[PDB]
Amino acid sequence: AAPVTHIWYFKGVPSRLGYLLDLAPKDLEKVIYFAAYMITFVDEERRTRDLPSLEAHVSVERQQIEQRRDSDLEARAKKLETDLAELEAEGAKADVRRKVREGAEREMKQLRDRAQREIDRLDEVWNRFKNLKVQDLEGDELLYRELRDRFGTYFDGSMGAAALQKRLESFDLDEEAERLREIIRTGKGQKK
Amino acid sequence: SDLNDLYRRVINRNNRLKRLLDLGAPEIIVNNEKRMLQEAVDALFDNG
Amino acid sequence: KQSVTVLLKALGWTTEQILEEFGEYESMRATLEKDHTQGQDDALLDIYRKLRPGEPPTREAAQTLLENLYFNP
Amino acid sequence: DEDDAPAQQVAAAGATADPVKDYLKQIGKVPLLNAEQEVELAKRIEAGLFAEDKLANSDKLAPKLKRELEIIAEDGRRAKNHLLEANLRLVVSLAKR
Repeated sequence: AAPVTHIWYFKGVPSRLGYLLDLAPKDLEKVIYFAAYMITFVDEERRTRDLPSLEAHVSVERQQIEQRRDSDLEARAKKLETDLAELEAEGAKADVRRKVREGAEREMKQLRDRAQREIDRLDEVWNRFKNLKVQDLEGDELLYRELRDRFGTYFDGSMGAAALQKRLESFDLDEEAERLREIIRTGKGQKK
Repeated sequence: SDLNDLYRRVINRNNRLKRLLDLGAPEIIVNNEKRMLQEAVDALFDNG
Repeated sequence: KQSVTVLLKALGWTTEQILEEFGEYESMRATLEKDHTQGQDDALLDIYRKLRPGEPPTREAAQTLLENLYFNP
Repeated sequence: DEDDAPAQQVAAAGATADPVKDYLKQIGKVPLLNAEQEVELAKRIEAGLFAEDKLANSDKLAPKLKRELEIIAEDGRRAKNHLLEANLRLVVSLAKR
């Protein structure tokens, strides 16, 4: 029902597997045994043609966090002002205002730390779009879902032996040989 | 002979995969079957 | 591969008491300063990651494993 | 204090070459269901069931409303898979025996 891959041709010495697709054996173990994704195909032309539209969608999306950050911080600023003032009018103990403000700023730090998580994750998903070259392994399953859900019809991704079958279908082996010959003609070190 | 046992496993796991694909099943469950099917074929051609 | 100081630190022995017993043998003192990790809680979770990768560290779960692996009867 | 946080993320993306270990890992963290939660999930199954039933009928329904029924039908599919993935831990317990 589902294609599989010969144990002989992969999972052996590298004179037989050969790095025919430029992938490490650790990389192969992850993709064909369903532990990491591969981008079997990218619509690199589409991405260029519609680029401002996707740029427009992310930019307005970026605006919302800033508006939300402004209001949560404003509530944070109001929260610090209110609890210190109310405690000091009562004057129940020596340092009611200092202890709760210490508690209040700890809450601000947790909110600020959360703000770092949301912006950086958003930053991280955007930069993986810009490096959407084929045969790119993608370890984090959660990150792949964010790529897949936010945008389809541009990157095609898969998992397992079916993904490898697609990669070999899209292979242009004559051109790979030419670039490999050029490296042999002009190359140095272990790279040759 | 041991080939019968190894052929039995790949037939069993392939058959169950058809059942799982036929009805609506999640990604987690179908992936595990595809993983086990791949492992079964590996054992048949070169065990170990 | 892992060091001995992280093993001892995984046990209840702290850095201060460790050095009195082993201050006359430079191998453990050299290992101690080169060992960047410090603290009983820190050492326990680190070895959990090395021995059984794949799961988040849990304070109780890390502690029972060391009891389970060796000291359990 | 962000010491534990980098360790947990790099430990989520591990190899786990053993098949049995990988499946247990695969189950991961999914929310175990208390009484009120799982009964509410069952509500959305039959809600989604009646939605696709009317869609399965040949008589014409409005297009915008049809998408709303599709939303209920899609949610019924989501509610089914949510229930199964939560209860995956149970079946592994009985498999031990």
